[PDB]
Amino acid sequence: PRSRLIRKNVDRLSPEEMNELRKALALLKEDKSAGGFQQLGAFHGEPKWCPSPEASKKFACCVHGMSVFPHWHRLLTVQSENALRRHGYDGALPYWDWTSPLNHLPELADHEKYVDPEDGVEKHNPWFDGHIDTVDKTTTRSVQNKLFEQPEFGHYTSIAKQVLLALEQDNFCDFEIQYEIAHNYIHALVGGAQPYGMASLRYTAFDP
Amino acid sequence: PRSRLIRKNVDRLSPEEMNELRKALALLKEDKSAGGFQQLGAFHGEPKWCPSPEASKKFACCVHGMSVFPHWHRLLTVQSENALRRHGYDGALPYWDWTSPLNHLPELADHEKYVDPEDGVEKHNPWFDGHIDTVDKTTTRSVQNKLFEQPEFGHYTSIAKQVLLALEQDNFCDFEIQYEIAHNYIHALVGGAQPYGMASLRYTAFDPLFYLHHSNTDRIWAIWQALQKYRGKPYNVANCAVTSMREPLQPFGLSANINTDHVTKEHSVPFNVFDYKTNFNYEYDTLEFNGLSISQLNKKLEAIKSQDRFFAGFLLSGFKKSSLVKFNICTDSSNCHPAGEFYLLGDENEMPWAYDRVFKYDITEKLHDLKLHAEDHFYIDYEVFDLKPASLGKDLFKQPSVIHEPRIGHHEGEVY
Amino acid sequence: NKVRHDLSTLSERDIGSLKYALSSLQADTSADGFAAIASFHGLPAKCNDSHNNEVACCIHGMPTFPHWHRLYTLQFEQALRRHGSSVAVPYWDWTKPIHNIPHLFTDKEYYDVWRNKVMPNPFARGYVPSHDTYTVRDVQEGLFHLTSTGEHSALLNQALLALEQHDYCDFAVQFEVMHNTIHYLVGGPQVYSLSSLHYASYDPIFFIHHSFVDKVWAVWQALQEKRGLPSDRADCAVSLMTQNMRPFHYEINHNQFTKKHAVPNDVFKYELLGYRYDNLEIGGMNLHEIEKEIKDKQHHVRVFAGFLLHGIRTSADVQFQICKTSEDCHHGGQIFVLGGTKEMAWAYNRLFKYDITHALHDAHITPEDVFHPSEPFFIKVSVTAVNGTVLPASILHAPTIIYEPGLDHHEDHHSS
Ligand code: CUO
Ligand code: CUO
Ligand code: CUO
Repeated sequence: PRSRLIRKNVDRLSPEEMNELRKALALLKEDKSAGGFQQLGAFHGEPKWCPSPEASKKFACCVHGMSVFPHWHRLLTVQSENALRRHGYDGALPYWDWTSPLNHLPELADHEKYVDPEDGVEKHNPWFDGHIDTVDKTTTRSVQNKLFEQPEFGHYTSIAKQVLLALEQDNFCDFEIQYEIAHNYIHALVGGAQPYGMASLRYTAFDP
Repeated sequence: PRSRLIRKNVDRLSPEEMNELRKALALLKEDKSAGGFQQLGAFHGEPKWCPSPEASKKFACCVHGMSVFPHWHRLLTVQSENALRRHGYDGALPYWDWTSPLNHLPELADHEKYVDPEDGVEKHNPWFDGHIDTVDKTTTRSVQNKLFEQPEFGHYTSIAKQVLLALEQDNFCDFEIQYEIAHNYIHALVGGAQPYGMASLRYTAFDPLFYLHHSNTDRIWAIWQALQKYRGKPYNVANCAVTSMREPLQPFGLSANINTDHVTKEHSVPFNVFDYKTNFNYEYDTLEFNGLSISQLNKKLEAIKSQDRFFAGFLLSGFKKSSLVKFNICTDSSNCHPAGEFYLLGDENEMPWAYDRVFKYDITEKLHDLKLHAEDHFYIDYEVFDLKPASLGKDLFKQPSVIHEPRIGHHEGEVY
Repeated sequence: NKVRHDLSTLSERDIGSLKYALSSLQADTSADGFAAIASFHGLPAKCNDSHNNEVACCIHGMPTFPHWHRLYTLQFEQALRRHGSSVAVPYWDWTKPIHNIPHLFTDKEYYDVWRNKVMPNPFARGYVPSHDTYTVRDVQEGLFHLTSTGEHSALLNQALLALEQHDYCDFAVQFEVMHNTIHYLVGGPQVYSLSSLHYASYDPIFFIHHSFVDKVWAVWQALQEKRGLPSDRADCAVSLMTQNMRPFHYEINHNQFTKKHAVPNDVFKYELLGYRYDNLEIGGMNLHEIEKEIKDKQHHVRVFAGFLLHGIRTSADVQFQICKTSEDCHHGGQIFVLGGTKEMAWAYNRLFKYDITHALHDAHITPEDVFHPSEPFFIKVSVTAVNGTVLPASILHAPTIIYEPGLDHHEDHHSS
């Protein structure tokens, strides 16, 4: 059985692989189940599950500003990944290597609709965005273009620099702090101004 | 040693006794110690000691809207009493028998200054008022004159009526609810409008009248226990809320620098509080209500039950606590007539509490005047106002029930 | 006019009539019809008026509660009669342990007929047209009752205790809780089910269960007659008693008898309804015997658990455990409450007692020994919604531990 999934760079993905993701996520969005996407999104932020769901002071579920932080997130990605596999996505969640400079946003996420040769029906990318049920709003993204490749020279990138420093730390705890903040940059980049997006802690989970 | 102190009516006090109180309280006010007055005042309300003094959410120290309520207050009065004795006051805290009609306020509390023949130096009555250190303000009192004696006839008084009904209840818990609310009236009467006074939960402790009133209230409770003794029920034991009684009440429980008194600390358990005399060596000159003797009272009580009566019941959330509630019965077609009023004391600081049971008020007399029948359908409109004049939305408040307490026929079979 | 029989007793002929009648009932579009009739209990809430402001129609957590449901059953019975039902609606005796869920209700298809046509069993379920949802039931096998005695099930124990109570008010509190169990059992977690306040009325089991509860309540009145006190008269909840019970008062209900009957005061005499029960018996004891049976219970001393029921916003299950001063704890027992958002909150005037005694004994804990260090009995509460997180205990009032003096008013014999 091919249990071991492989995560590849998004760019790397073949059209076959891409198609699988498109379909799987779409089904994934539909899944009403707890396993479903909407439910999964809840784990990260609003609605806030962290003190027992039936319960008043609702603070967000995610470990932030804690050493625990990478562990929690790692689990979160897997949760999504397993969900897609149920959907029948062949591969693992792809990773967008933000560290490298981006000529443009990845096509998978970026374009509004996928016209697939499968039948020719034009369908909005589930990858592009999702909608929040809780707030009657849709996720939005505004990103600074500036992120576009502009290295001081070649490979040198702000992210690479930031990540590199994190990498140097021998101790995990020191590593985590540097590590977490670098992580923060993408949320800000993608979300930008919009209140509903990667930029906001509650909203971020929704965006694919 | 004369350990056993005696609480007498304020009016009764001789000038010698009065002088002692004046001096003792004055010293008492001065006492910086935890034992001191300012510190003692803190127990009742602000500053709020109830979760550990170094600590954020500060809700008021006092048991209100609880069965525990009389126990806590009883302890409080003793605490003050012990303090005065240290001051050297010969007697016990006097009780202002508010139930009886008052021609005028008592002179002890009332007059601004005592010119004593001791030396001739004119000094403000410590009894008159005290100042709150916390808020840079002085206690004030505004009282409705109306309280002045105006009986329907003779002894009959609103307080007497209210107290009497409380007295009738056999069970403590039912007794307490009626008991507590009657207690509330004086706070409202004395405080009136002023934000700093008997009217406000936080402020009330500061006024010296507080002790006098509570002494009376405690006195009333004591009579109830005696009445229960007469009834045959054990006075000290309380059937209801057995569990609650065991728990100790702070700050008395703290038993630290906060509470110097050893007596109270041991006494913290409310179970212990019942036997006031042995534990707390204090007594009342007479345990009586009005003219009536204890046995007299019981007989009188039976008479009331004999007749049919109608009552309105109020569930007190007691959330927007400091406020006056007045309700009137209005005819379907015709007039309204003031049913009566009850007052709830409650600061914002106080913790939330709700009454397990309904508080009953005896509508009957008013309906009779109306000539309204119990059967007839009338509507009761009740409005609550803040101490400051204002209208509070009644809508959330649950409508009051109207209950008829009939005698069952004249039960022929059980009793000849 | 009508006799009520147990579901088991129902013959095929009898059931067949019921089978058809319900089917026709379902068909009835009119207000009298089933779809309309269901809404009376809860959602949609027509209760105060058709106006947007609305609350659940049925009265729960109120003394009126048994009155309303009793009236409710008659509405259905009349409906069936119109439909041509040969008999009064049967009651599913919950008290007896249930080997299996009754066949009439259980069978999804009603195969038997001369025609031998296959059809859905109207008894099995119905659907909610407004919601366009369908009824569902999630039942626990546990309902199959196992008990030490075997005869004394939890329901039986709970019902019996309620039975021994002169006070109607006290009776109702216990009475309602036992009633609650079935809703929880059948509904389970399903949002749309008996477990839900609004939805529950849809399930046809509702009528069957209610018939039993009504039957039991009627027995109580009969028992009261045996006692000799007036069954009709109700001491408390007079406010509630007067109010007319909608929608029954309203024109929406065509039924004439229900309209006059709307005041719950009138509801007491079931005889006015004109429906009777085949037998008034609870678990094999005659009314006379039951009265005799309860007195013996009184002889033994008992310890009780007191519940102050504020009511929970979503239908919720509460669990009780008794803990030793040390770590050890035992499952004291569990009670269920049903209530929707629509519920228009109510609170119990009095404490709901549960007999802790058996469990404490299991603990090998006497009432004398001390459960907790602070007050003698402090217990940790657990409350859960049918679905959703736990509800905050803080609002809830403290546990009460009750000791109960067995002596009522019962002498073995009078003199001759
Ligand atoms: O961290 Cu919680 O969001 Cu990427
Ligand atoms: O009760 Cu707390 O104040 Cu008199
Ligand atoms: O109570 Cu309204 O439903 Cu059984």
